[PDB]
Amino acid sequence: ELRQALMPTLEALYRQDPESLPFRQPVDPQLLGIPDYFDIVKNPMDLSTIKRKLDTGQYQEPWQYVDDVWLMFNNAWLYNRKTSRVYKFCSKLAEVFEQEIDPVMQS
Ligand SMILES: CC(=O)N1CCc2[nH]nc(Nc3ccccc3)c2C1
Repeated sequence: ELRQALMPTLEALYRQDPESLPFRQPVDPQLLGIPDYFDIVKNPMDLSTIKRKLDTGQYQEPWQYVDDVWLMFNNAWLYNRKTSRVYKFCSKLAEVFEQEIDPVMQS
């Protein structure tokens, strides 16, 4: 529905390699060895969760989807250092999103 207008913006994020790679599944702190992650990031989000919410009709307005996208970005800028790989990958996704979402959010 509105799913149809938003889906391409989400595909644009997925298509970034390798920059989407830290963002494809939920952060798995046990596996990565980062036990402080849930102390810092109170509300985790990732592409796989946004894609499920999108497919199951959980975004009723466009701002709800944009909110989860930026929750994913803001979480990563918070947790990771400015000098870090994952922080820089997040910056690239945010550039790509700005480009894709703007004309969609006009139409
Ligand atoms: C998104 C985020 O804030 N993560 C916590 C730190 C971190 N370190 N490494 C990752 N995940 C990752 C990095 C490169 C490739 C695949 C997964 C992550 C995920």
